[PDB]
Amino acid sequence: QVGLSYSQTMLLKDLMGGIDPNAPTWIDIEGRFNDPVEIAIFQPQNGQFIHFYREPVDQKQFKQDSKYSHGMDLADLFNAQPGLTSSVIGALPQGMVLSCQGSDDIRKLLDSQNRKDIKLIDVEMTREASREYEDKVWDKYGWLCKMHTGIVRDKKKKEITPHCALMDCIIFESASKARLPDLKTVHNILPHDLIFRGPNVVTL
Amino acid sequence: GLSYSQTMLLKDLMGGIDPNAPTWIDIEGRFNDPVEIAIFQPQNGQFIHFYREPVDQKQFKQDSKYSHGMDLADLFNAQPGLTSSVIGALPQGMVLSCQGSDDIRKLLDSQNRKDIKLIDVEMTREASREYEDKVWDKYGWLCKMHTGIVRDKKKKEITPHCALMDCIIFESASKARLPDLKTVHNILPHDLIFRGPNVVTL
Ligand SMILES: [Mg+2]
Ligand SMILES: [Mg+2]
Ligand SMILES: [Zn+2]
Ligand SMILES: [Zn+2]
Repeated sequence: QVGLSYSQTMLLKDLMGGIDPNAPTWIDIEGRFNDPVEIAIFQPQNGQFIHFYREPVDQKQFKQDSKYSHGMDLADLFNAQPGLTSSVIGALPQGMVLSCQGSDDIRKLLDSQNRKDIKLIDVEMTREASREYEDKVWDKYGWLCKMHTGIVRDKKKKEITPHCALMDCIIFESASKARLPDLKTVHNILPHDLIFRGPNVVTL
Repeated sequence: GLSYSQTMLLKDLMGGIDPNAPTWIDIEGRFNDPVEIAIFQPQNGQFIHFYREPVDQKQFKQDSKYSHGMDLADLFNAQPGLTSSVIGALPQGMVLSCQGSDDIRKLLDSQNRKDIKLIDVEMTREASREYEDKVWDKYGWLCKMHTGIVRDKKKKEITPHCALMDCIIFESASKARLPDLKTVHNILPHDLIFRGPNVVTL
């Protein structure tokens, strides 16, 4: 598993400049803290965000998460750029404040990467209020992620909408402001050929 | 590979290299599977020295018996990906001197560093290694990896080849004397040359 090369790291550092260290910022993940498969970091004031995927180590756990949460396909993640999660988290500005829904797992994730400097705000919303704009967000911004193709069921075995880290970020922002974001454009600072493996290269 | 923080460290340390100064480069192992890299600046004694675990152990054990005499067990703790990172971090358009340019050229080109120029010094086989014994005597303490016995075509034993020593040997031959240096220094720290404590990489 070849991680980010030197040049890729320098590119990532440059691209991170497009993030406002002081602006409010959402973070959300799918998968457990020690084995995440999707990460999203969203700045609602200018539509700037970071979004990427990761191949899971525990395939047995991933199958369950898929069936009951994100509905992702392991086949789609095999081309994910290895080591991107550690690099991105390593590249985050010092002392940055991130907002989230359920900060237990994300805190463990940041700490595992020695980023105890990054602060987490648990915007504790009720499950009936947080998912109010679920349909509307998927409606307008669903084109940004097509990885959730599997069927997801709840306790009642009723088929429900899959969970996307990026959509969740926009969903939680909508609930916190009681309206969809007033944004002309949104933009992933990471390019496709950094999120996914590029052409083969000799790594030594 | 190298973590984000390690890469930022390597970038800072590389600042200790003068991009416009004379600089030797030498490797042990093939261009596609090297096991020792050395980059040496004769004017101030600053150098870069590190190791790599070989993919082809069969070819390695052959190189060991007839060239560098290194032990595969010593290389397991070598920081993975360090070779590509260092080469990626080298200043643009830098001029490197060496004795065996064809292999080093293929190495640099495989890393997309066509910008780096190589100077294959005019140097006779006998003249090139006149200072071999003197260099090892003075600087041998800098590398202890070459613990194995090495022989030529015949069963006659010979001194093993170190990438770092070779840089100092070739420099000595080029100026007809050992380097006039108060100090030499590896810009790379031990905890970056070898694996440090285990961290969660995702
Ligand atoms: Mg989520
Ligand atoms: Mg040599
Ligand atoms: Zn998604
Ligand atoms: Zn050596």
